[PDB]
Parts: sequence; structure tokens; C-alpha cells
Amino acid sequence: DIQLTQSPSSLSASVGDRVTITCRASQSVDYDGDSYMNWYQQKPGKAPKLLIYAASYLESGVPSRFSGSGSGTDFTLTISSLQPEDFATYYCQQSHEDPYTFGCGTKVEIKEVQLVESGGGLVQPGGSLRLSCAVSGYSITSGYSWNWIRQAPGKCLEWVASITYDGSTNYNPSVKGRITISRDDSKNTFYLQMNSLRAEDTAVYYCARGSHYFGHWHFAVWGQGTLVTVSS
Repeated sequence: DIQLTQSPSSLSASVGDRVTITCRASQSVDYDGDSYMNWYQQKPGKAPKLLIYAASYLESGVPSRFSGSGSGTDFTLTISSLQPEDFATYYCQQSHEDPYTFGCGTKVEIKEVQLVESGGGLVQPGGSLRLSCAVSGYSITSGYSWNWIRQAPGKCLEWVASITYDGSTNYNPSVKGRITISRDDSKNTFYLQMNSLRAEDTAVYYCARGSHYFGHWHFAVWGQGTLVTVSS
């Protein structure tokens, strides 16, 4: 399990300043001359947004003031000139091998396809949950893979499960045995079934689509997230 160390964990800067964030990986994420490191931006209340994939490639629509660099175990995200709209939390993520892992984020404080989750709510410990991600504006059969990713309260992002276009499923060993992912083409929906829930399963659960390119396991499209609360 590749672990990612993000530094600093938070920082204050002024508009117009250069900002640099570093990500250290506990193991190389290089493969065939490329580095499978990705950067996301998350504003409060919203799902993460993909900024960078394969260490240095800009996602479409991302402003040129964002740049990524590095290789091996050592990676950097640079904002050349901080703008007001850049106050957010920034996450690195490796897509070199499963389980795909995220850093715990850098909070930067200053001075068409749509995915809709349902099925969350308050459950008792030991109970079960079923989440659905309805895909609209896009055929579920067109996607390379569909994923569930959860965000524990005030904590790091955790990839949980995936199903590819050929039906192959994959789970994070942190949850495996209590979790099933499934797909329904005729309803353009996929599902997460959760059983024997524990308190550490309390989180916002996101659905997200994988990519056909550049190692697949970075996530350009996310749902709104649904809150699962396991309490008494």
C-alpha cells in the first residue's frame, strides 16, 4: 500500500504569491517513463476536481498557473500566481497500483455527464447500506471504470471499489469482504452494497469515473457525495 506524505498540511498566502506543495510517495509511482501522480482541488462542500494527471499533464480547462513536476517518489504542485478562486484543499493521488491512495491534503487559506449518489443516511453499527450512482448525460457503458471513494470526517480520501467496463471488480483490502460493487446497464446506474458497518465507515461517499488514458485510475468526473453516518 503506497502511502503519500503531503507537505505542508496547511498554509496561508496572499493573492499573487507563488505557492508550492510537495507530495512524497512511500514507493515509486514511475512506470514506462511516466509518473502516475495526480493532483486534485477541493473547495468546501464540493467534490474534488482533477487538475493534473501523470505528474505534469494539465486537465482540460485548468488554468496554466497550475503546474506539476517530479518523478519517482517526489512530486510538486506549483501555483505560479495565487488567485482568489484558488483557496481550497489540494490532494495528491497515485494511480500506479491498487489500492489507489490519496495524500491527506494541503489546505491553502488565502490571507454533459453528471453523477448523482443516493442511499446514504444514518445507520446503526452492524447494519447495512446500499448506495446508487445514477449516471446522466452519458452512457454507463462508455466509461472505462466506475468507482466509489469515501472521505472520512476531516480526514483523507480513500478509494474503496471499482468496476471496469468488462465487469471486473476490485476492492480496497481495508474494506474487502464487507463490500460489493455492481453495475446495471439498463438503468445507467452502479451500486455499492455495504454490510456490517462499523463507526470508521462514517464518511461522505463519492462515485467517480475512471479514464481510458494514462493509466486509467485518475478521476475526472465525480458525483456530489452522500453522507453515511454510522452511530447509535
